[PDB]
Amino acid sequence: GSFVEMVDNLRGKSGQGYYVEMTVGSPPQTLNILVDTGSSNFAVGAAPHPFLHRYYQRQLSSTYRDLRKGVYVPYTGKWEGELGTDLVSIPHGPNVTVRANIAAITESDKFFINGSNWEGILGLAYAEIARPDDSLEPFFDSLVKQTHVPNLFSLQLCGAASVGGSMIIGGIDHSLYTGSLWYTPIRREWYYEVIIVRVEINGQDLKMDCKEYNYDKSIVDSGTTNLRLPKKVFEAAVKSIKAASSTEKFPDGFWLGEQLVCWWNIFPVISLYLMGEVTNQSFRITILPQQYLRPVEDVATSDCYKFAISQSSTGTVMGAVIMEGFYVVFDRARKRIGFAVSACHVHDEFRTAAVEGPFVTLDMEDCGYN
Ligand SMILES: C[C@@]1(c2cc(NC(=O)c3cnc(OCF)cn3)ccc2F)C[C@@H](C(F)(F)F)SC(N)=N1
Repeated sequence: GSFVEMVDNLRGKSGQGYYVEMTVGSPPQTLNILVDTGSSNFAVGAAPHPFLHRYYQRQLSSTYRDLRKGVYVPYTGKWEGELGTDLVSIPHGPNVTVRANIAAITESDKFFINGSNWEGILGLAYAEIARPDDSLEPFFDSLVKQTHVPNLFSLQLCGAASVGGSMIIGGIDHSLYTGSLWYTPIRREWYYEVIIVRVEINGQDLKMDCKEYNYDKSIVDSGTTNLRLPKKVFEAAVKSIKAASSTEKFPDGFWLGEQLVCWWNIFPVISLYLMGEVTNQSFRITILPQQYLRPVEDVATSDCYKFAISQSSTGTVMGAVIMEGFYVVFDRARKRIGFAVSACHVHDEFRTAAVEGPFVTLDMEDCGYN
């Protein structure tokens, strides 16, 4: 209900993600760690990459144990490291110390951000996508196995430049949201996979076969900035967003994220309906242009914004563009994810982000890709 010591334990800069302070080893080494519900490894800088403020020094730790195994993790950047275990704690988190797997990062490319204040990543998703395989127990799994911390965590990510928010570990803080929580099932415990059953732009249904909304999956990912949509869905959404915002024209490159525009009510709300807890029942989460038109503050050659909805080949990714609207409860114990209106979300006098239900939606199981 109330975890005041964990409130406001997240920091970041716009476009660089949200991080939490952790300690690794004995005596404790303080590191800032990106909170990532889209991956499953605890991986920290362990060598003096010039972009890093701090890094894990295994030689200074008496509780370090070598697993004598390496791991190589390419993405569409990359990183490589050495697997071990050590004692891990979260200063503005529950009062516990856990022995966790750590990938000591020894080489990387396009992974760390030049100018950011974090030097590792906390993968909070499930073992099935852990590298090199599902035998490497993710951090949160170790946390639950070794303590009486309940098997859930919740995230309030606050946008718009410093950002902040809260990671409530083992519970929910009711001051972080307004109205009620609405829950969608976690379809499979790998990513935080969910099913989208309907899409509306300013209340107008896109009218697509709902399978296309989830081709080939839909996930909830704090480690991605954009709302990413499958190519066909993105196509249809931009078309509809263009129509709704017709009073001004804009170049095609802007909608494709290939150029910024410099200059809210011009733009429509976007609603995703998610599978509910009950047969034939759904609910709707709604975001504003405040969430999906993101300011780009680092423009030396210019008040510019990037269109932060983009096309994807890996499915829908509900990134920061979605999560900044909402308090999001990752209720692992019950295989579900709760959304509520965030008490910190950016909005105006006319429109607010919303979570509403129940709605009647048939054939919701058919929306999943197999
Ligand atoms: C592990 C990986 C990854 C994420 C990031 N994330 C950011 O830099 C970032 C920036 N801003 C954000 O919000 C706005 F503030 C959020 N997150 C960086 C490196 C990285 F490796 C992999 C990423 C993937 F796309 F390569 F798969 S996605 C993914 N889920 N995890």
